[PDB]
Amino acid sequence: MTTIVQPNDYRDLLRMFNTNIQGKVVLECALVGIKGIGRRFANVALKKANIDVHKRAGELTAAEEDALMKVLEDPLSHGIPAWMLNRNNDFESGKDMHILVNTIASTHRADLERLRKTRCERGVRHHHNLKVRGQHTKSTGRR
Amino acid sequence: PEPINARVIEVLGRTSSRGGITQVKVEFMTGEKRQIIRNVIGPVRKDDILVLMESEREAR
Amino acid sequence: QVLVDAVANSGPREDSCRIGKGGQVRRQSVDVSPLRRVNIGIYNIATGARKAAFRKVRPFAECLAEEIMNAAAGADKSYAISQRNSVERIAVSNR
Amino acid sequence: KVDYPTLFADEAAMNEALKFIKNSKCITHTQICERLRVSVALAKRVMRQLVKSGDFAIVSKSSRMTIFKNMTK
RNA sequence: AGGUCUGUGAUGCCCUCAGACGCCCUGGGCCGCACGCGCGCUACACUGGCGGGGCCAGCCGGCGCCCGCGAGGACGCGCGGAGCCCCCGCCGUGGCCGGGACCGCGGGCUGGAACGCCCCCGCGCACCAGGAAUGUCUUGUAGGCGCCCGCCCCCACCGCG
RNA sequence: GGGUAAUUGGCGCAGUUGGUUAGCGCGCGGGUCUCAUAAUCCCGAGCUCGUGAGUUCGAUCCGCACAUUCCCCA
Repeated sequence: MTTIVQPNDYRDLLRMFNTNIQGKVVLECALVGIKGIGRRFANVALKKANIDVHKRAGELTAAEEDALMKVLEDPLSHGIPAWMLNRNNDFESGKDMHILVNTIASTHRADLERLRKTRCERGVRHHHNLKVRGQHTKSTGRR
Repeated sequence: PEPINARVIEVLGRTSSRGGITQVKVEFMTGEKRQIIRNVIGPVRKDDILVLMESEREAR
Repeated sequence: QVLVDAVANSGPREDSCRIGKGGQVRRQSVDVSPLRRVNIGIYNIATGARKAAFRKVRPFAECLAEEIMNAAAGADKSYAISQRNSVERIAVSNR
Repeated sequence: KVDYPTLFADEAAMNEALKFIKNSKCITHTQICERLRVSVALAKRVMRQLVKSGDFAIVSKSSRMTIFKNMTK
């Protein structure tokens, strides 16, 4: 705070993970524009990285920008727990990771394939587009 | 043309058109003391000071 | 003082009602009692402020003050004066 | 639709906003937002600076709204 | 000729009565979904949302200690009350930090048995005050805010208060 | 060919160097279904050029389509 004037290095629009970010928003709500990052996971990531959180994202010097990347590929080392992650107990390697953009779409596609060849109830339903949980159809939910 | 303000001295009942209007007798305290009759909406009472845009209209 | 001046300058002095029947509007111009006048003035002040501050950045209080000042000045920029004039004309048309 | 910045791009602060406000008798965060087309937060910060300097003074205060008076005349 | 023979050791006349319409067990279903409409709930934001703190009810009423982010759990005793609101800050008109449907990993409770109910991370649908049409209301009233009982192994957007 | 008159908003119509003009008509609103009422908002090379003037649908002039009357040796 007490940042009135644009710093000499202010960067009007940030690009990261193929997504673009604006420099008028506060930092922890701009990262929410990434797919895989929310409010809770962001406050935790930055804090570990010794970054201010009530700062406009345009004053984010690249030195603080890189250390942030280093913490989103190896987060478990950096002290973050495992109940705070997107993917706990993967179906194959049994480990735990956090999956960002691009990874999510590929990952979501392969499960359905797993569901399809295995011949479950959910897989057959997904392919005619019905409710998967037990939430009732018939009433409401009509054009 | 210039509205004048009249005083009430007698109310003589409502109308049958849903009972919203009330007939009212008034007097020009400006000096003329003309006791006429008009039609008024809303709650009225004796000694009220109506404001009139016409010095020459009637009702009955 | 400003507030009383507004409540005075706001408030109709004439209105139209249905009494002439005849299968149509047959509206008749009438006069308006003071109590109704003050009630309507207050209502119009509040309503005009409310309509401005909705989905606008500015707050309710500034809208309130602006409406009060303009109505007290007799200016027709306000909502209250405009409604007063509207009613007066649709009435005098029916007198 | 409309967009406004959150951070002043350098000389902009003083070449107008400071000048403009100093020629106002009364002021609030929202007025100044709508006047020179900047977000409200910057208004908060600036007015803090100014009450520190001394040009303006508080007449009414509250979390929802505070209003100032120009003590420079 | 309103409803109730599906509340009853209330019942007339019919039908079923040893491959049973009796009684008991195992599964499934009453919930399935191109569609029309009835009572409700949540919102459309600044007269606001988030974070921290202060504080008062009534029908009435149960608590300590230790684990766990939490929901919950192990032990042990008889003891006990909230939301709106108010104060300080952040956001700054952007389908945005408004709104929280749908979906993908995971942790628990009830129970003989989850298809049921709770919690955590991520994804983040319609919706800008609503056409022809229509309902309710006069003082602690409307409206707004929450809290208890009923049915109940678990569960309240319902109902009585 | 000669004379006369006129061409306007989606509609006929009055308006003529300083209103884009009146009605009709557009839809959203109010007014016990909500129309005849009223309120409000919308609809433009005013046929086409030039001429002077602070300023022409608007005064003169150029040409085209429409209507009435009148004229005629390649």
